[PDB]
Amino acid sequence: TTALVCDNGSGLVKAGFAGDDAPRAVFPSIVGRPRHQGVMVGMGQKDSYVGDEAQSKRGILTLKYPIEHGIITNWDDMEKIWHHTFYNELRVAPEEHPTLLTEAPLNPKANREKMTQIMFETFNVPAMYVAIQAVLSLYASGRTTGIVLDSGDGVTHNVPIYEGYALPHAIMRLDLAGRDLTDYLMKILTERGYSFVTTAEREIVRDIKEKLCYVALDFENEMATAASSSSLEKSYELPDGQVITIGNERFRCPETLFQPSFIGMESAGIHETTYNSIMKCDIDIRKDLYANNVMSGGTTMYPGIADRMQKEITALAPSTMKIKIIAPPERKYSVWIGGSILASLSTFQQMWITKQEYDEAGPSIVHRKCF
Amino acid sequence: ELYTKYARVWIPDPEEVWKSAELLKDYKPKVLQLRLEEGKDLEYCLDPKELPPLRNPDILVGENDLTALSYLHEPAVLHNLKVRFIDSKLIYTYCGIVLVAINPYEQLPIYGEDIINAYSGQNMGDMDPHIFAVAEEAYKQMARDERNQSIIVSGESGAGKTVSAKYAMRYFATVSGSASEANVEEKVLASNPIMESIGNAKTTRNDNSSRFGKYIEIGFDKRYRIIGANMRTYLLEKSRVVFQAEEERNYHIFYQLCASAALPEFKTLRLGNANYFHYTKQGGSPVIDGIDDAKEMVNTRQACTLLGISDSYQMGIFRILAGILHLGNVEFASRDSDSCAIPPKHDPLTIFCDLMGVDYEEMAHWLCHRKLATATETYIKPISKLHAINARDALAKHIYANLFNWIVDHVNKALHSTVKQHSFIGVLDIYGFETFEINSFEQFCINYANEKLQQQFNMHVFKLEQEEYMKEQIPWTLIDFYDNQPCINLIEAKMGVLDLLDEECKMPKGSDDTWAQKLYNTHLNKCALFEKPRLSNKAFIIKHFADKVEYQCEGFLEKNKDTVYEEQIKVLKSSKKFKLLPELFQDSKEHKKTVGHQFRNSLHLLMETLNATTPHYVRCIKPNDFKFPFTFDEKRAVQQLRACGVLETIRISAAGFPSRWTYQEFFSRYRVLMKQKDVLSDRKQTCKNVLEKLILDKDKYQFGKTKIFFRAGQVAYLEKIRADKLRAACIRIQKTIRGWLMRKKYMRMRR
Amino acid sequence: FNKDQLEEFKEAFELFDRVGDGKILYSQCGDVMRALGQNPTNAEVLKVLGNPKSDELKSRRVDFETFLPMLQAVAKYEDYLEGFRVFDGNGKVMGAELRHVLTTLGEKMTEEEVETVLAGHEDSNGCINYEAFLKHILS
Ligand SMILES: C/C1=C\[C@H](C)C[C@H](C)OC(=O)C[C@H](c2ccc(O)cc2)NC(=O)[C@@H](Cc2c(Br)[nH]c3ccccc23)N(C)C(=O)[C@H](C)NC(=O)[C@@H](C)C1
Ligand SMILES: Nc1ncnc2c1ncn2[C@@H]1O[C@H](COP(=O)(O)OP(=O)(O)O)[C@@H](O)[C@H]1O
Ligand SMILES: [Mg+2]
Repeated sequence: TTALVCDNGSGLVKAGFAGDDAPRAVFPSIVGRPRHQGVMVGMGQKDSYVGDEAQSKRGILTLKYPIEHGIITNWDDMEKIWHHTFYNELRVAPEEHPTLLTEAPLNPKANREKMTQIMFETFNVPAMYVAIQAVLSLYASGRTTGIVLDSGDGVTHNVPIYEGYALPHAIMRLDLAGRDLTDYLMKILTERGYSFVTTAEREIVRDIKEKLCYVALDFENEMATAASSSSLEKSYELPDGQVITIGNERFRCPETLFQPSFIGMESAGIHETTYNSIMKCDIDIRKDLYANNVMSGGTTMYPGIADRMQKEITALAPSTMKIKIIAPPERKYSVWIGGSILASLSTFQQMWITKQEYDEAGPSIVHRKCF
Repeated sequence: ELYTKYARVWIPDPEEVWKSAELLKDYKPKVLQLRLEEGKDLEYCLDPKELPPLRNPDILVGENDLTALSYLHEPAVLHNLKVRFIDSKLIYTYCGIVLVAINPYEQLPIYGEDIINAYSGQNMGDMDPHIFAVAEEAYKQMARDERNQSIIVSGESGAGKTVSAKYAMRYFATVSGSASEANVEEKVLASNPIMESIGNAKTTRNDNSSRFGKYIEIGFDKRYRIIGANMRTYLLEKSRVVFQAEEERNYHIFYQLCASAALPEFKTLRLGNANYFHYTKQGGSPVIDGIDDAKEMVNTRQACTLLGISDSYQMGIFRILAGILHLGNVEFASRDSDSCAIPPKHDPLTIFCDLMGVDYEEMAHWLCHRKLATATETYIKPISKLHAINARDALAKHIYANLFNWIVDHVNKALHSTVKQHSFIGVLDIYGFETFEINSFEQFCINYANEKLQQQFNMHVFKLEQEEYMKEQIPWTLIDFYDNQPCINLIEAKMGVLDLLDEECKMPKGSDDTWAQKLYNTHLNKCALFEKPRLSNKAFIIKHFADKVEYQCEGFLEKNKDTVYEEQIKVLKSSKKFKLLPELFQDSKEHKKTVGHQFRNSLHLLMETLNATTPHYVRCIKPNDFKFPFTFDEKRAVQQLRACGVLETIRISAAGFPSRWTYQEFFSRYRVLMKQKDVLSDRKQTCKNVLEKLILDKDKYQFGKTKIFFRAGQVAYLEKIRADKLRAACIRIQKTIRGWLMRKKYMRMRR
Repeated sequence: FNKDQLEEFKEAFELFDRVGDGKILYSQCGDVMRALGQNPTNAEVLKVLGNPKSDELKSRRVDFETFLPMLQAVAKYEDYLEGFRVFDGNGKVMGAELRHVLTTLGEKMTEEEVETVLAGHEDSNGCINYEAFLKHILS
């Protein structure tokens, strides 16, 4: 028997079997309920649409995301998204196969309890475990030592790790995201005279963000140059075939990660949380963290972001000390690839929460074994 | 007490492992008073409390079956074998169902056709042991009951497992009456130079060791004519293709090729000197003494021809092998830890690509990058230099192992024959326990395969004796059974040694000696049979069936990694230049399996095959390191008798009732000890009463229908009391006749 | 031993004196003991002689007076029957087998002693009535 490895994030869901090299199912994670009065008769009206269907239908539907930041906002919806994942997309019943589930570094314990409860009680999962994403990114990228930086929709977080020991007191959380980047991209697109209000159109904005945004290696030079010409400027095609043309704004969307005052958040940019996380740690290991610094999850896919972090950390950190950044092309998936490795390992087989251990102690048990 | 003056004992001697001694005065509870053959002066100390092994009486010594000896211990066995070999020139011997064989290097007449006929009807009890007696029993078993029968041979391959199998087939042929119909032995023996060329290597202790298990199924008709044969192979030691430790070589074929390289026949291949290539260089030992590799190559070709592999295919085979060699000389530069590149216009990759007809650009690209495919989107990713090296060596192993399976398929194509295989008898050639002063993953595999065969042997023996006791209407429950499942679970169970190796392969910055720490954490005191050597943290010791063996972590991960990047295969599979290379792959998860996992899977096939079948064993022994014909050396033979499990089998036999006598056979010999009132009209009840009076401990013997059994040593105790009482009677009568002579001399003076 | 016995024994002893010094050899002591009706084993003879060494056994000479304590010490059927039943079940014994065991086991004797004692006691099969042979050799 071989065990499912499945990652809920806000945004995508990756699921597949342990020991695969790449996930078997990838689809956006959406629930959609129709908002128009169905006029045709015999249409086949359906109570709700889950994942990729809703993204096809989206013009008709209103799209809600059941996970925001890291926190699961309502539980019937995920019960759907898991039902759909196991039964149709993997076509393997959750009684048959152990399961490994994934979370942000800091979340309300109530959700991890509810998650284990639904897994044992509703799906009758034989056993399961919950594993912190930055650990999996390390397994994914061949290292026992590094600082991990991960960002999806929802959470951005850092975890330093040194020869396999976490340093809990240095864990940082921050809520800059693919999502809040999209919302700011919309609000700045308003300044250029284009506007996207409805939920489905937000996903058009998100496709703009994926295709066209990029990070300025140096910010004021490119802002001046983009005022000086349209050489930067590029244009893109809405689903009806209208054209839109976007400006100096193009780099400004990913930039807010580096200067969260652009969204009015208070925390310093990711430079200063990365550095302050390193400095929070003990002073020998810092030499090894600066050498091994690893990036994970989709919000770090922006072209240029690696070289911008090398520049600005090398400014911020003490000089004469090697600073290197590791940004593998896989990185959008590496949390899954690390889950595949971890679940395949033999040692891990002790470490499942087996159903009896839940039956004895209720959902409280998850805190004891898992983290 | 068993010891007295004029008892005899073996003593430990370094000149040769055990030496005969005779006891001068009765022992009473710390020093023993002793004669050697020479000197005849000694003291020996019981050194708490030991006692020296006590020597069987000469009536037992020399008799055909080792179990018939009343004491069973290493000295007695080694002596009885030595006397049968030297004085009777009898090579074959028995230990229970096992047949032991010691090869001479002289040739013997005893396989002559007449003797075949003399065996052909008999049961093995009726005859001195000889290989035909096993072939005969297998034949009769297959006749009496419908089951198949298997014959299993073991021991370091210099011992002539080949000659034993050859004569087993000659017997099958001649008693079957298929000498006209069949060419089976002729083809089988024609095949051997191919297998010997692609399966054998020079190990640090022996030349022409064979690293694979070979199983040959002789098919019988419904009327028990020979149909033909089918060949299988198991347990091929792929790791040797890439890596060697000093004074080893890899498989002979590479050297037989390099020797011939100067011929026009191979001018295409641009072969060099045999140590030019990174796969053949590392052993430091290009040449085996006294083999001219070219002269072996010729015989290899002629055997291939005689098996109907054409001149077209043979040049394909050597083309591939040269490809593996040239592939070995590929070399990489690291540009950064995350990536590597091949130097421009790299010569050996150029030659390799032309040998395969796959373009330099294509494989220069795929050698240094691996491809992910997510469902939506592919990614193409650089790999570290170390991983590039791992991946190349993987590919070289995968190519070799497939070429081997291919040649064995064609040899089968020649052996195989149309008619329905009604039932079959199968003859199996496998190595025994391998232990050297340095032991490594290859030894670890060989010893685990032996631990499994030894288990299945132990269960078969226990079944036969649990049957015989119920045949004799004795309680079987008395018979104890000894189970090496606690070792096998240490090797192959989950979180065994193998599963922590296969885990440590994939864990990040997994490394040669931090594996060991996982071993020590898991087993060091929690398990029975696993031990750490005091001197070191790089090694561990397993209590195998026969002996302790230590292993060293120094090679384990680099030997154990195998992972093949799908597209590096895809490149070759596409090639158009010549036929064979697309033919090899012609048959998805296998590409991830480690060598230890493919070995465990190959071993389960072998065990599933043999468990279907009733075995009959053989053992082989190599009685001197130097090929002196009919010379026997105890320090070698003791080592091999330990390494073949023979000694530890006999030790298991010692536990209960090795020794058996039938009532009349016992009664005749012991009648000397019987008083007239004790003789009865009934033999059974007579011998019961005699034995109960002569031996007070009733736990030492058991009565059954025709056979009494004795725990080891009671028969010698009886022969002792028989000699003592007879000698006393003889001394009395002798002294009387000496007095009569004196009385006549006295009368002569008086007269 | 009384005076008459001592006189008869001394006369017999002097018959074994082959040198005229009134003495026998240690090696003759056994001969004298057997000639006087004793049937001692070689072990008993060596014990009463004091386990002599070869040299004094072959050349040291002792008179009757030194022999006498030894004779005294030496002096101080069903077993015989069982002893014969060892070699038995028609009451006969092969001459070859008795010869082999008497010349190869125990305190081995010469072939000539056995031939001398066995002369006239074996039948046409080469069998000896051992109860009769025993009575004869014990008289
Ligand atoms: C008015 C306040 C709190 C709330 C509205 C008061 C209500 C009453 O708290 C809840 O119980 C609701 C809920 C919640 C959700 C699920 C659950 O199983 C338990 C609670 N938690 C939330 O909405 C969290 C979610 C969250 C963000 Br993003 N990152 C985080 C990092 C770690 C943990 C959690 C989070 N959230 C948005 C806030 O706290 C905001 C920032 N808080 C405030 O502005 C201050 C002034 C206090
Ligand atoms: N090539 C890209 N360029 C910019 N943003 C991207 C790219 N690919 C994905 N994203 C954004 O990353 C976010 C999803 O990140 P991901 O790591 O997949 O989330 P999760 O970890 O929750 O699965 C979305 O905002 C998505 O639009
Ligand atoms: Mg994520």
